[PDB]
Order: sequence, then C-alpha cells, then structure tokens
Amino acid sequence: RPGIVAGCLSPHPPHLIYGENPPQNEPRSTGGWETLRWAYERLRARIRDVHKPDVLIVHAPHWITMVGHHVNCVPNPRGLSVEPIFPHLFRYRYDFRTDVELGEAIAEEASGLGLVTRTLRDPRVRVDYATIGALHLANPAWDIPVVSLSANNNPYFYSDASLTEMEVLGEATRLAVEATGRRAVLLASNSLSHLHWHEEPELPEDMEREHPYNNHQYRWDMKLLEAIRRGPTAPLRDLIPEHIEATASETKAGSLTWMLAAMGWPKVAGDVLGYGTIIGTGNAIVEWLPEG
Amino acid sequence: TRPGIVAGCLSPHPPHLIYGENPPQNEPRSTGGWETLRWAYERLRARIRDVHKPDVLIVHAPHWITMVGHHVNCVPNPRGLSVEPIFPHLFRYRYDFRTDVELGEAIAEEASGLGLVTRTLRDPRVRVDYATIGALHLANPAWDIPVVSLSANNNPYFYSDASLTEMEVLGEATRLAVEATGRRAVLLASNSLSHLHWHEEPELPEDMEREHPYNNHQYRWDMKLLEAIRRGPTAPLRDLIPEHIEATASETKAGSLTWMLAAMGWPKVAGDVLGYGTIIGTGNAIVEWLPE
Amino acid sequence: RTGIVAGALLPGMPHLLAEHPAPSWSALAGAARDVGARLRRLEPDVVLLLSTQWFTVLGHQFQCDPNPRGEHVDENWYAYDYGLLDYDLRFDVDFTERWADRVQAGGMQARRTRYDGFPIDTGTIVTSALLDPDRRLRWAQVSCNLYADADTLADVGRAGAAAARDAGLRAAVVVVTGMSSGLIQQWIEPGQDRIGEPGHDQWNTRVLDLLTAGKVDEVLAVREDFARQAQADSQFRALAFAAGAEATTGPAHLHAYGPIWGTGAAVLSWNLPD
Amino acid sequence: RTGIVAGALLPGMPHLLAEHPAPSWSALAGAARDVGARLRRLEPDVVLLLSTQWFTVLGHQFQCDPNPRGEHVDENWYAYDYGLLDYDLRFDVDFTERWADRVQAGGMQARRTRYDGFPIDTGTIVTSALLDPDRRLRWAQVSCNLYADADTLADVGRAGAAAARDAGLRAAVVVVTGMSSGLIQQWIEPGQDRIGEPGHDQWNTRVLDLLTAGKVDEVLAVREDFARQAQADSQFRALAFAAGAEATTGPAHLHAYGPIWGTGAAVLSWNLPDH
Ligand SMILES: [Fe+2]
Ligand SMILES: [Fe+2]
Repeated sequence: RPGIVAGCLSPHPPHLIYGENPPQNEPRSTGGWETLRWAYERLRARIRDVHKPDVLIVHAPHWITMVGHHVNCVPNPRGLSVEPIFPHLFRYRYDFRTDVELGEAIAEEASGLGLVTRTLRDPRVRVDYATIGALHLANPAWDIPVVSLSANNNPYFYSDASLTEMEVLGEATRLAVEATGRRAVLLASNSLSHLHWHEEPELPEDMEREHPYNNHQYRWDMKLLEAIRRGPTAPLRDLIPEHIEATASETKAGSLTWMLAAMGWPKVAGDVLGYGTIIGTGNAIVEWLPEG
Repeated sequence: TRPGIVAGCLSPHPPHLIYGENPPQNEPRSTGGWETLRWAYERLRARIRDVHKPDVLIVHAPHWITMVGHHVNCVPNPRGLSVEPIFPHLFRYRYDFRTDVELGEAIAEEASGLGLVTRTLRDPRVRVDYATIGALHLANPAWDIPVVSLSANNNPYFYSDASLTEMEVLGEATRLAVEATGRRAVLLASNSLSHLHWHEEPELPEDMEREHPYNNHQYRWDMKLLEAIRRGPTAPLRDLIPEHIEATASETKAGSLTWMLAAMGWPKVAGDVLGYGTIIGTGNAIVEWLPE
Repeated sequence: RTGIVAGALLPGMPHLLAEHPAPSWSALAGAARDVGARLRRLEPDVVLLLSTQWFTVLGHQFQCDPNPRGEHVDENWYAYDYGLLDYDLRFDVDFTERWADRVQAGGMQARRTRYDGFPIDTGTIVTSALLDPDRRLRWAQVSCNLYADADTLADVGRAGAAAARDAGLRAAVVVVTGMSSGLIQQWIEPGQDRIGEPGHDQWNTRVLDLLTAGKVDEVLAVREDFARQAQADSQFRALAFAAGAEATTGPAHLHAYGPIWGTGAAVLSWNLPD
Repeated sequence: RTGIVAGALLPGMPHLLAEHPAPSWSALAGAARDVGARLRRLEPDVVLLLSTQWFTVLGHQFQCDPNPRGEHVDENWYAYDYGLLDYDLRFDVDFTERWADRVQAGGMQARRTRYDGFPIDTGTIVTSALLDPDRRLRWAQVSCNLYADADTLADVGRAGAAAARDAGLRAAVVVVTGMSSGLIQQWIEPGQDRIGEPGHDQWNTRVLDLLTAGKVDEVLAVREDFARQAQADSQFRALAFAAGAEATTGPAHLHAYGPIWGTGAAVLSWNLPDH
C-alpha cells in the first residue's frame, strides 16, 4: 500500500477562513461561502477519521521561490499571517509543527532527481497566507505535523509553472514519504478558473454577488471536474494545461500536478466534495485515493 | 427501532435540474447547468440504490394542487407526457412507472381514518404533475422502484400556506401504512426553500453567471434553516419551518417537508445536506434524514 | 369599429358542465351560453383570452399552437362526469405574434408557446364548450402571470387592444376567472352548495354592484382588499387585464351569480346586447 | 515649485545590500545611494512611491500605517546575509488620504491599508536603506495592481501628481522595479552573475537608450513588447505609473545598469542634477 494515502485539491481563498470565524483569525464575518465550508468540513472528517495521516504535505502558489523549490524545515513555525490583498478578511495567528525529517528527505530526493532546491531553517521567515489557509481548512486543530513546499515561479513575471518540474517534485515527495515510512495526506492548494471581480462588493460575504465570473470559465471548470469525477487521472496530465490556457486557472502554479504525480497518476476517479465560486473564481474541493 | 421508512429526503424538483442532465425521457436538450446540485442528486441516487434499497418511493409535491383534501395516485401504471407549463422549453418528460397500489390504498385508508378528507385517483387518463415526475426522476432515473404519489392540499385559485398540522396527520397516516404493509420506503419531500426568483429568464437558461441567490436575505434564511438541520434534532424544525416560510416565501409552505419529518417520527437526528444551490434565484437543498 | 368592441367575464370551473348541477351551476352555464350567442352574433375576428387557470410566474406566455385538441381529465374532478373534458381550440397565432411583439416592445418578456402535449387549462376548455360549441371563434390567449404586478397584466391587455386596432381587427375580450375562492374543502352533494366563507358573498355582490354601475375603477381601487378578504381568484387580476384592454367600458350586464363548491362565480358582459 | 519635481527608478532586490556583492550589485547600490543624496538635497515634502513587490489584484491599496518598523527576513534570500533586513519607514498618511480620495473620485477603488502585521515588501525596505539611511524622507505608497490594465496604474499616478499640486507640496516620485526578469535557476556565486536569457540585455539597453533621450512615450508604445519578450518586471507598469505621475519628464540620467541574479537592473533619475 502506498505511503501517500490521499491527495486533495484544497483551495485557499481567505474568504473561506473569514466565513468560518475561527479563533486564530482576527477579522469577523457574518458568514458566507457556506457550501464550500461545509464541503471542507467533510474533507476534515475524512482526514481525521479515515486517512489518519502522520503528516500533511502542502504545496501552494503564493510562497513563490524564484530559485528552485524550497522546503520549510523550521521545527515550529509561528507568526501572524496577514493576507496582503484581503487584510480585512485574513489576519491569522498560526502555530504548527514541521516533520523536519520528511522535509529534509523531500529536499534530498528532489535534488537527487535534478531539481534546484533549498531547505528553509530560519524561523523568522513568515509562512505565507495560502499555506496557512489551506492547512486551517484541512485541519483547524493543527495537531498533525506539516511539510510546507514552496512554489517555483517568477515573482516579477508570473507565468505557468513548469508542470514537468512539478511532476519531478511529486516523485521526490513520494520517494521521501516511502523512504521515511510516513503515512501522508497531500494538499494541492489551487483554485480553478482564476478571473475575479475587480471591485469587492460592499459586504464581502453578500452571496447575491457571488457567482461564476462568466459561463465560459464555469463550463471549462465543469469540463475539468467531469473528467476528474469519471476517468483515470492520466488524461488530466494533458487536460490540466488545456484548462489553464482557457481559464487562467490557479492550477498553473502546478500544485495539482505535483500531487497527482506524487500519487503516481492513479487509475481512479476524484471525489468532488464541493464546487463553488469565490469573487467569481472557481473553487473545487477534491479527494483522490490510491488504486484499490 | 427499525422503522419501515428507512430514509426521508428533501428533494426539490425545479425542471432546470432535469434539463441540465439531458435524460432520454426529456425532449428538450441543454448544454449542462446546475452541476453541483445535479452531482448532489447523484449522491442521493446512490444512497437510495446502494444503501437504502427501498421497496417503494413515496413522494409528496406541491403542484398537483388538489382543492378538496388529499389525493393518492393509485393508478397501477401511470404513463404519459409531462410538460412543465412555465418552462416547456426545459421539461417535456415522457414517464412510465409502477405504483404500489396496496400501499397507496392503505395510506388513503389510514389518512381518512385520521380525519383527513381523501380520495384515491384511479383514472389512468389523468396526467401526473411535472413536479412529481421531476422529483422521482432525480431520486431514481431508472424508474425501477414502485411509487406512491401524494397530492398537495391547497387552493389553486388563491394559493396559501398549506395547513402544516394537516400535513403532520398525513405523515402519521403514511407511517401507519408503511408499517402495516411491511414496506421499506424512502420518502421524497419535494420542496425548494426560498422561492423568490427572476422575473425574466436569461437568454441562455443555463448561463450560470446569472445563477445566484435572489438576495442575501433569502440566502441567510436558507442558511439558518440548513444549519439547524445540520446540528440539532428535527423536532425543533417544526417551529423553524413556519418562520422560514414567512421570511422567504419558501416552497416548504406546501407542507411536504413537514409531512416527511412527521412520518419519520421527528427523529432526534441531524440532516445530511448533500447539496445546496440556487435555481433562477430560489434556494434548493438536497437533504437526507435517517432513523435514530 | 375596430379594436376591442366587447368584453365578458365568466367562471371556469368544470361544474358548469355537470350533468347533475346545482341550480347555481346551471344558471351560470346558461348565462355563459347566452354570452356565447351574443359574442358570436358580434362576429369578432379574434377574441383575446385570459384564463386564471393557465398561470405563469415568468414573463407572459402566448398560445402559438394553432389547434390544440384532445381529451382532458381534470386532476381535481376526475371522479365526476364534468371532470372528463374534450376540447378542439383554434388560435389565431399570427395575431398572437403581433400582440407578443407589442408586449416585447414594451420591455416585457413575451414567450411564444408551441409544444406538443402542452397542457390546456380546464377554464379555457369549459369556456370554449359554453361560448363556442361549434368551434367558430378564433382565440388569442396569454397566460395569467401571478408573480409580476397586476398592472403588468393591464399593460399586456393594453398591448393586445392596440395590436387589434393596428391589425384592423374587430375583437372582443374574454376573461375566465372566479370571484371569491373560499372553496368547500369537502366532498359535498350538489344540493348543499353554498358560498364557502363569511363575507365572501357580501364582497362579491359589492364589486358586482359597482361593475353593473359602470364603476370598474372603484373595483380596481379596492381590488387588493377584495383579494385579501375574499381570496379572490388570482387577486382578481383578470379584471385588471380586461380593463387594460379597454373591454370593461360602460355598465356591466350581470347575467348570473352564484356559488360553485364554495367559490363565488358570475357571468358578466360589457357592450354585448340582445 | 509645486507638484512633482523629480523622479527616480531603481531596482529593489536585496542583493544590493550584500556584504560581498557582485561588481554589478555594488555599482547599482552606489548609484542608488547617489540618487538618494540628490533626492534628499531636493528636500521634497513627500515622495510618492510604487514598488512592484507590493502588488495587488483588487483595487489600489495605500499605506496608511504612519510608521511600519521591524526586521524582515526575505522569503527567498533568507539564507544570505542580505536576506535579513531592518526597516523603519515614515509614511505621510494624510497626503495619502488626499491621493486615495482623488483615486476614488476617478472611479477606482481606493483601499486604505492600516493593519498590524501587514507585510512590508523587500523592494521598499531596500530602497529606504539605499536612498534614506537616516529616515529623513516621508513616503506615500500605493500598491502595484497586476490585474487591471497598466493604464489604470497610470491613472493612479496622474491622481497622485494632481493631489501633490492641490496640497501645495514639493514632491518626487520613486518607482522600485527591475527590467528583464530572466532569473538564473541556480545557486550562483557573486562573481558569475550575468543577464539571464537571450535578448534580455539588448531589450534593456534599447529601453534605456530611449529613456536617456527623453523618448518615454516610445518606451510606453513598446511596453507590451518589452514585457512579453524580456519578461519585464510586472510588465514594466512601474514606468506607466511614473509617467502618469509626471515624473519621467526630460532626459533620463542613467546612473548604472547591470544584472542581479539574471534580471536586468538600472538606476535612473529625472531632473536630479548634482547641484
Ligand atoms: Fe491563491
Ligand atoms: Fe415547484
């Protein structure tokens, strides 16, 4: 049985944490995005009651490392994570434990496979808001060790991440998980269609103002999701770039590809726990399990 | 105990859900739409098919508005063409299903015994209403489970809130019949929630950019009802359903939800909200309740 | 004279066709046949029609099937002889298109309806049988939108009257509506029929007195009170439609009034003599 | 004179503060310090600021914390001595209010930003260290919106220059941006830096030749080409902002140009003589 027991598409828009009003988040809402939050409650129980992992490995797009792929090996990251674009929605006080041994193994395997890598050991570096948001939504108790991976990209000229390098990083992640005997759940924290409102509604959680950016983005999200819920993951290898080209999907960050590659492109369907929009962007919560 | 009614479901019937699925029985054809609600119904279909495995589906829907009491369709093999008069471009459904006549006769007998004005419909020339057809298609598109269709006591000329007390009596009558006849039944209460909708149809009906809550007030009230469904027992819903009707013009004013919960004995259980979404602005929730 | 030249209001419940009717059902039925003969004597090119029992909540739907026909079994009265209803209706679909275009030009959603198996409402079937047994009238029918304001239906009627004048047609308006809707929620015998609730009979005669006195406006002014207190069929928006179509001019002739299974029912005509 | 009276453009990567810098980093850093001395000699009441590393995608955010200060360890260069940066910045939040108001009056969503723990971008910290070691300057900073059109950022620039004039201020404009963004995907040593990709160096020099000749509207006409082919920092919309703010008038003085870890980097000034 593979050490990676599940892989999840786990989007991180700050609106989802804002709407939950957790103790760690300073701003307070009147709710919002309930169906997506309820879908996450379903994922939380799956992680807690079924998968029972030794570690959560998360790849997210906003810790943009311009040189290679970095691994956070800080034993006990702590700090205040303020979302710069939505500081009124997300000011999160975080505190969690890193599976340092696994993170070091991931960095070692990735470099062995030809990727430029670095291990972060400076506790003064603030964890990015997307990593924090994804981990909160997957496990708000923070009682599972974590390995946070950076997203290789260019912060001065953002582009489609190298999906090939992400497949390599995924293999590196699988090798490290197997070599260290860990039981892991992966969190690929990408939204889907990523065109959004240019103006925020007066009340952020005014759900009348929440809907697809346009039907083109919606139908493309549906095409991807239909392939996910039906056939194997191998065809997604080509559908993902196609969906990126048509919708500017946040999956261009490569986290979805990284996770699917880590799972070995299993011949299985994904369980779409929920889909909805956040300021017009498509957001899907999906769980993939190994073959069998 | 192990009641005869093994599950009760809130199963809304807007023709858009059938339209978006493009089933063979439906003449008009869509390009998709309302996917998340349809996917939720797929989950409910599997729950009925693979878990509940009932002997009969008992459905109560609002649009067969019978102006004298409560009617039970006891036609052995209802067949015909069901055209939604307001959305004929979306729903023209060729139906053919089998009725549990004995159970229907017992339900009517128990209902009259409890003091309700009743009648058994035996004329096969009468057309089954589009909401009953929609609900049943969405709950089981194979039509391979016997059915008992119940009518909705209301005034077709001055529509009003159905006497919810009368519907509780009909629920007990339904419970008594299922137990007396040894049937294992799944109940389908086919009501939407908040029922204010667009005055104008978008040029493309399934243009999901135009699909969103009528307003945040309607949405918040749906959320209030659903959150109560997700936590506490069902008996308090007896008091919350009328308040939510007054605030949103909910289709639950037809009384189908009350009928089903009463038929289940107001079980001290939470409801599983398989999905929530809007259809031309109205609130629509697919929910499953199980015996204690 | 072109345009809307006559008007009539009649009930639409199938009890009017009962083989064993209560005295009130028979009187109303005979009153309807009376209006029919007067209407066909008028030789209208087209009859604009609104029946409360073909309702909608989305835009305004127009019957564009030129010849719906078949047999219909009412979903409420199937057990009675008058629940079985045959119909053969001819609609002037080309005038209906002009009418729909005028409604669309007015910023309203005109929806052309032509589908096999589309349900035909009992009120229209009963009206055709009483007014036009030989199927010689040519109808133009719009739905009764219950969701939009009542004055939007008055605008639809105004558009239909304008279209008839533009097309050079000699047209009449027929509305199929009940009055008070306090239905008796019991399986009664014909002999024990009676107005269902207190105040419904007084409310009905009140508006009839005003209508017979040519005071349609004062009925429209109290229409909402009539709807709330007497549960008037579809808030009596059928009258708003007829008034908008300029069909309710002058004094109304009251042909008959009585109960139908608790509801109030009346046959009225405007400018239909003999 | 009132309004915008001077302009400057400089890179913002932390390598300019390295203890053992590549020759190009020290040349760029030295040029920046020179620009800072000239800027402070002008003694502006306020310096309008845009750094590409404080980006947004929703409206236009303005720094309304009067005095952000602390230590920042850069998320990319933490492992190097120049990844640890101290900062102590003073923002004129009241002029910022006037500028934000002008932006809202123009139909745009102006968003006031005053939050404890709000992140401060490395570019702004480096610029303060190079241009204003003693923290004499008073800044007014807007985000760099990457989602809306580049011309909307020019509009925000025009609003700032107008506000400066209405307020009777002698102000300057500073934009923190790189040129080509061809980053070397390797852990290089300071002696082996270089422009990172083919054609980037020629593109930067082409743009720099046009600016030194006062041909700014012609760099703006080719901006989208520069962005596509040389991966210019944030599509070089920092220049659109500066031009909108009436800061890039006359010939540009090129103080230095060179690579930083593959990217193109230049220090430029407008109307900043030595006297
Ligand atoms: Fe994101
Ligand atoms: Fe309905």
